[PDB]
Amino acid sequence: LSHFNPRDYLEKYYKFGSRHSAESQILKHLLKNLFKIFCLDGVKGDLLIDIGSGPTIYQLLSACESFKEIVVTDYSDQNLQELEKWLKKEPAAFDWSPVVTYVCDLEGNRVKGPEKEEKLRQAVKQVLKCDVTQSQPLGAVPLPPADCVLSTLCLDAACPDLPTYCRALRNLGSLLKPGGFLVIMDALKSSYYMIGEQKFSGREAVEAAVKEAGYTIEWFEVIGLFSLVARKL
Amino acid sequence: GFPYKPXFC
Repeated sequence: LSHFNPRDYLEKYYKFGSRHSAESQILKHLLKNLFKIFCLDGVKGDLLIDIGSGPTIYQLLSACESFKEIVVTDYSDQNLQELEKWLKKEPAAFDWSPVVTYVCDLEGNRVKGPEKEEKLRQAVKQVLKCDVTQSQPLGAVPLPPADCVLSTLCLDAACPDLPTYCRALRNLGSLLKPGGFLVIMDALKSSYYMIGEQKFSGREAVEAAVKEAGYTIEWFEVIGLFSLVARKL
Repeated sequence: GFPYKPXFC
């Protein structure tokens, strides 16, 4: 189709070389928002689990300033290998430096790229399979209860049904301590050019889902991209 | 797909 493998996907969309492209603009909004959540709003703790990391690291760049350990996870093993190639500095890993430096810019140019990169590499110790449909999304791997579960652009796409979505939210809860943070970033797609129907139009329905899944909402913001910060009840 | 990730995109 429009990309052949996870690396082709990365080369097509994450090179960050054109400031006015649709991809750069989306990526800047996601990134400003993650900097706000993890650096300004002080969402912080010891263990963060990243759900649907795919082959990308952009969603972890501000987070690694706030969490001691980050576990990266994905349903697709091929996504994880591409990710590992970068973490291990293996040959011909994707070049994340442009996105890395952008984030260093947002954070006030207190650090240059390599130091930031090294801090994320040190934070990441486990690279695991996740299946949001499973009562134990990480299967049989034991992991202490976490202080944060982060899901950027995964849940809406991973769950066709509202009932699937709700169960995933409860499945994710099983990975968290009481009081533990849930950070979702996702899109509420418009009806334009749409074939078939979608979970939401829309703020109210996403909130109800999160609340009824067992969380209290601390904040919800449109960026149709949205960010939501919740705490497990 | 962007900004969905494989294999959703």
